[PDB]
Amino acid sequence: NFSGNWKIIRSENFEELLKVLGVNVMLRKIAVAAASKPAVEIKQEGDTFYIKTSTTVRTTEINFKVGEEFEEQTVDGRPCKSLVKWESENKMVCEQKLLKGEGPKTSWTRELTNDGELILTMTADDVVCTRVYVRE
Ligand SMILES: [Cl-]
Ligand SMILES: [Cl-]
Repeated sequence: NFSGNWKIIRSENFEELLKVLGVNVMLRKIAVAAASKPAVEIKQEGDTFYIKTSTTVRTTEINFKVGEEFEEQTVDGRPCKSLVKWESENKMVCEQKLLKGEGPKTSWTRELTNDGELILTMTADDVVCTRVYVRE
C-alpha cells in the first residue's frame, strides 16, 4: 500500500515536461535541481490519501479520495481540478482540468510494484516524465 516516506531512485524527462509547458530555462533548471532529492510522505486510508511532496524550495500537500474531485496544481503550478480513479489494483490515474484558461493536457499516475517501488508518471500532451521511489 502507499503509506510511508518515500525517497527518489530514478527520474527521467522532468526538464522536458516543464519545457513543453512553457517553463523558462532558468526556472526549469532551478526546478529540476530543487526536486532532485525530494521528500514524499503518503498516508493512505483505503481510498483516502494525503500526499506531501517537498523540494528545496516548495512544499505541496494534497488530500483526496479516489473518485472525488479535488483542487491541486499542475506540475508547472497552475491551479486545477483533479480526479483520481483506480485503473487496476494499485495503480491510480489522475486527470487534471485547469480552473482558468487552457493549456496542454496534463495527467499523472501513481502505481506500486510488487517489490514495493512507487512509480509516478506525469504527462503533458505527448511528453511523459517517470520518477521512481522506494520507502525509507
Ligand atoms: Cl529527470
Ligand atoms: Cl517528487
